[PDB]
Amino acid sequence: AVGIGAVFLGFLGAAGSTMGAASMTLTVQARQLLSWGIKQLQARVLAVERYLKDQQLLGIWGCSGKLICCTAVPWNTSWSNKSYNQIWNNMTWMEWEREIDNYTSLIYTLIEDSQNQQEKNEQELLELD
Amino acid sequence: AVGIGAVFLGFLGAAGSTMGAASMTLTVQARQLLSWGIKQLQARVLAVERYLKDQQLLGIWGCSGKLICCTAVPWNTSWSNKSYNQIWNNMTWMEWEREIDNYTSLIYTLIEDSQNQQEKNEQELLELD
Amino acid sequence: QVQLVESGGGVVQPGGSLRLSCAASGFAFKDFGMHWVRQAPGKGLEWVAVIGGGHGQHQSYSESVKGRFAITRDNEKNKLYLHMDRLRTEDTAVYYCAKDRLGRPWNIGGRLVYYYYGMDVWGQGTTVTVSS
Amino acid sequence: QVQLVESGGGVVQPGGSLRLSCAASGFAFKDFGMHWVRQAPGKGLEWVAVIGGGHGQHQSYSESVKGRFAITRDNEKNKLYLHMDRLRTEDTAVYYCAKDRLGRPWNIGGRLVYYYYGMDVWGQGTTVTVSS
Amino acid sequence: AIRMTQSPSSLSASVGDRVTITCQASQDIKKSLNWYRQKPGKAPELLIHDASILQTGVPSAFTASGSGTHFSFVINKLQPEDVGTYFCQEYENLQFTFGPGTKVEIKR
Amino acid sequence: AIRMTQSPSSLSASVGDRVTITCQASQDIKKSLNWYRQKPGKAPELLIHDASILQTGVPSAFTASGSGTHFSFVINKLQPEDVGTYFCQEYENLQFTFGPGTKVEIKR
Ligand SMILES: *[C@@H]1O[C@H](CO)[C@@H](O[C@@H]2O[C@H](CO)[C@@H](O[C@@H]3O[C@H](CO[C@H]4O[C@H](CO)[C@@H](O)[C@H](O)[C@@H]4O)[C@@H](O)[C@H](O[C@H]4O[C@H](CO)[C@@H](O)[C@H](O)[C@@H]4O[C@H]4O[C@H](CO)[C@@H](O)[C@H](O)[C@@H]4O)[C@@H]3O)[C@H](O)[C@H]2NC(C)=O)[C@H](O)[C@H]1NC(C)=O
Ligand SMILES: *[C@@H]1O[C@H](CO)[C@@H](O[C@@H]2O[C@H](CO)[C@@H](O[C@@H]3O[C@H](CO[C@H]4O[C@H](CO)[C@@H](O)[C@H](O)[C@@H]4O)[C@@H](O)[C@H](O[C@H]4O[C@H](CO)[C@@H](O)[C@H](O)[C@@H]4O[C@H]4O[C@H](CO)[C@@H](O)[C@H](O)[C@@H]4O)[C@@H]3O)[C@H](O)[C@H]2NC(C)=O)[C@H](O)[C@H]1NC(C)=O
Ligand SMILES: *[C@@H]1O[C@H](CO)[C@@H](O[C@@H]2O[C@H](CO)[C@@H](O[C@@H]3O[C@H](CO[C@H]4O[C@H](CO)[C@@H](O)[C@H](O)[C@@H]4O)[C@@H](O)[C@H](O[C@H]4O[C@H](CO)[C@@H](O)[C@H](O)[C@@H]4O)[C@@H]3O)[C@H](O)[C@H]2NC(C)=O)[C@H](O)[C@H]1NC(C)=O
Ligand SMILES: *[C@@H]1O[C@H](CO)[C@@H](O[C@@H]2O[C@H](CO)[C@@H](O[C@@H]3O[C@H](CO[C@H]4O[C@H](CO)[C@@H](O)[C@H](O)[C@@H]4O)[C@@H](O)[C@H](O[C@H]4O[C@H](CO)[C@@H](O)[C@H](O)[C@@H]4O)[C@@H]3O)[C@H](O)[C@H]2NC(C)=O)[C@H](O)[C@H]1NC(C)=O
Ligand SMILES: *[C@@H]1O[C@H](CO)[C@@H](O)[C@H](O)[C@H]1NC(C)=O
Ligand SMILES: *[C@@H]1O[C@H](CO)[C@@H](O)[C@H](O)[C@H]1NC(C)=O
Repeated sequence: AVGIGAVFLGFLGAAGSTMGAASMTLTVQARQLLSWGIKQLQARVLAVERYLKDQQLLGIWGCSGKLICCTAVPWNTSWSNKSYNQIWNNMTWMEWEREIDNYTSLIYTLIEDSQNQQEKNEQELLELD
Repeated sequence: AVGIGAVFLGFLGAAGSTMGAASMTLTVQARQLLSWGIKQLQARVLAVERYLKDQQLLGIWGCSGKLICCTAVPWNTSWSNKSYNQIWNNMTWMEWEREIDNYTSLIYTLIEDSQNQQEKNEQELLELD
Repeated sequence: QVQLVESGGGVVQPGGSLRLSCAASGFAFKDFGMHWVRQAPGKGLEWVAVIGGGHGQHQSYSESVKGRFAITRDNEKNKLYLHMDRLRTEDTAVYYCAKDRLGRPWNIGGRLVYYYYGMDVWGQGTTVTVSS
Repeated sequence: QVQLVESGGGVVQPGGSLRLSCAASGFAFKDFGMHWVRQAPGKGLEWVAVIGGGHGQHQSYSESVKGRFAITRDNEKNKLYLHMDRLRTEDTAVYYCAKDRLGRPWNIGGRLVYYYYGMDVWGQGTTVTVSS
Repeated sequence: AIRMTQSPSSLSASVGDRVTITCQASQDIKKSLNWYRQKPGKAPELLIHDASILQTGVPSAFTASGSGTHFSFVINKLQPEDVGTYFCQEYENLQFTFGPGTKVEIKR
Repeated sequence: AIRMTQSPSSLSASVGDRVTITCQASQDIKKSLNWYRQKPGKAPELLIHDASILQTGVPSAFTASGSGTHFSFVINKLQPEDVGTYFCQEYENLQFTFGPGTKVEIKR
């Protein structure tokens, strides 16, 4: 016998479950987050800038339109030597982000400086010839 | 409880079972059929001519290397108005061949005169442009 | 070790109320789902209700008790409660607290669900009499 | 209607032989697979052997009879045979002929196989005694 | 074929009572079970096949159930006419082994 | 949850005999069956879960089998210590219904 909730994750609750299980509701969480007068006016502009900031990076990385996209940057096991299953079936999003917090800027840089650079250079060369 | 034979159809036995089931051992039957001195010498030459005759047609029809090949000639229901299942799950090879015996030369002609002709003409035109 | 301390019983009049409290230790009370069952004198064991683990985001009641009883829990006190309201004489029974084999809020299909496989741990219950 | 006429029995000495013949009509004898079973006095029913339909391209024997008995059939006479050779006193039993629920040589997997689902039609058998 | 066992060897009741026969396999046979009933002077009559389905022409006086290793034959009401030996036969493999048979009779 | 039935309501034997309890569902419950044993003054003890698996710490004095609608509880040898009421509980749906219970005692 199994008791069930209604439809899907309410809000953020999956943050403490494994990243594997949590991935199920990225569509939910993303939609919810993505979407006196002067103070609110300021807040609105800030919300837009935060919104567009993320969209800029997703655009550049070739990830726009996706909530899950594979890159072409290899994982340097110096960051973490855990296997695929040792991470995804054993660690939460809150825990994972902390584990590699100090590599965020490194990897983000690598995506753009190496892969994006390559994809744009080679793209033109392929279109030319 | 089920009793089983060794491996596969011995020889021709499937001829009286439905064409569906019989299709399973086309590889067997084909191989077996495909493969004093003067009389045998004559027979050998005749065997070669029969062998090559079939290969000629299979080559022309674009069927070489296959024991099952789809053509692009539509079935004229005047020949038989039975549905797919009404034939394949209900009639043997011996029975079927008799049903459409008088259309053999007709359909063979149509394969070559219409489809083969088209495929060779259009092929050249596509390669040219 | 595992021990359930089941009290809060006694004798009440029909139309009255009480609440039972089953204190427990020796296990992760906060995590496992729990059961309520009752056995009237001369009868077999009747299932009363179930509450899931964690914060108890799912319940089910027997049709014989729905609308008259409520289940809750306090994960810091490690106590399981049965709110026995508007009682009838038919509610005389010994009531037991029990732990399900699992009862956990699995994240599956994008939602939490509680998997139950039946009671396997319990105390000895307490007698609640409803009479006049 | 369906009727099995089972004869060829009698009394033989150990070391001797006989052959039983079960004539049948009312059904497509040539198509269905057949069984042999036997029941010794004071015992239950022991399975003896099976032969498939058609020409009988598959058989199985009980370990208690293998090497001493043979099964065959004649689809024009509509008779099922049991060759009872080199018999022992332990072979005293009433022997029955029976038809399987199916027993047909299906063309599947590129080969013929016989699907059996057990006996469902039979006569009353005949007594074969082996004694001295 | 997996050896079948039946119990009790001697089963009796008064007329009209509900009488059941236990039959088990030492190994999983999934469903391949027939029930036969033998009367004196008559070859065993097939009542139920595939562990649950009555044979054509057999009245709904009997049922059966179970799967895997545990099966049972149920006589809804035992009448004098139903006295006989009931057999549990397995036909998963080509030995079609019969069980010991259970004798069902009227108490006196 | 599907109503469970048990039979006989009163089951007895001499010490050391093999004693079984019949339990059935009116509808297929597949496997969701627990067996409990109640002794006077004690809450029912879980002996077998998932219709066949002994609970940790329970001695191999009991077995069970069956699936679908037909189940059985087997007492390998009935000892005075095993006297009690055995319950057939279904937990397929969130009603966790208990069966009537069968009382098992020693003949005298
Ligand atoms: C962890 O922390 C959470 C968060 O606080 C906590 O959960 C909360 O528990 C309280 C107490 O159980 C919950 O409060 C209940 O909320 C419902 C919601 O009503 C709204 O939504 C429905 C939706 O249909 C609307 O219809 C309704 O109009 C409202 O909009 C209330 O209905 C409940 O009221 C009843 O119960 C009260 C209990 O004290 C009564 O005082 C009250 O008068 C109502 O009683 C009626 O119903 C009873 C049902 O048993 C019945 O017995 C009475 O006789 C009478 O008929 C109640 O206010 C709150 O919702 C929970 N919050 C969440 C998010 O779930 C957890 O308890 C805590 N966990 C742990 C382990 O500590
Ligand atoms: C439709 O038509 C078909 C075609 O004729 C017909 O089937 C044929 O039936 C006959 C009679 O049963 C079969 O003849 C038997 O053939 C085997 C084959 O032996 C060869 O192959 C094995 C393979 O391992 C080799 O080891 C062996 O050395 C040979 O190369 C023979 O072994 C059989 O001989 C025994 O049986 C005879 C029965 O009369 C005896 O006389 C003989 O001495 C042998 O007896 C021994 O074995 C007996 C086994 O029961 C035993 O009882 C004896 O005591 C002794 O130990 C036999 O000659 C023939 O193969 C079938 N043909 C095919 C293609 O299957 C069908 O009967 C017919 N259908 C209908 C419905 O009418
Ligand atoms: C807070 O976060 C934790 C995260 O750990 C949650 O606990 C776990 O939640 C996951 C799912 O979210 C559960 O995962 C399931 O585990 C099963 C394994 O069971 C075996 O192993 C446990 C080990 O304790 C034994 O107890 C158990 O008896 C078994 O031996 C898997 O079988 C499950 O697989 C399911 O999904 C796949 C998907 O393809 C299906 O194919 C399968 O058929 C099956 O349906 C699943 O992986 C995990 O069990 C939870 N842990 C525990 C101990 O229960 C918390 O529940 C969570 N809390 C809240 C508030 O939600
Ligand atoms: C000479 O030729 C004939 C040709 O008709 C053979 O007889 C038939 O042979 C075919 C296979 O070669 C058999 O086909 C099977 O039929 C099953 C249907 O059974 C139902 O219908 C019959 C109707 O009489 C009922 O009696 C029966 O009780 C059932 O109600 C199918 O289920 C079978 O499907 C199998 O194949 C598929 C393949 O994907 C699998 O997925 C299935 O799970 C299953 O395994 C199959 O189609 C047909 O039954 C035969 N007819 C009879 C009456 O038995 C002769 O046997 C043949 N003789 C020789 C010498 O070989
Ligand atoms: C990984 O699994 C083991 C299993 O015992 C557990 O102890 C450990 O805490 C897990 N890691 C995380 C991130 O929880
Ligand atoms: C087609 O199936 C029917 C089913 O009764 C049968 O009568 C008929 O003979 C079948 N056709 C052939 C070609 O056998």
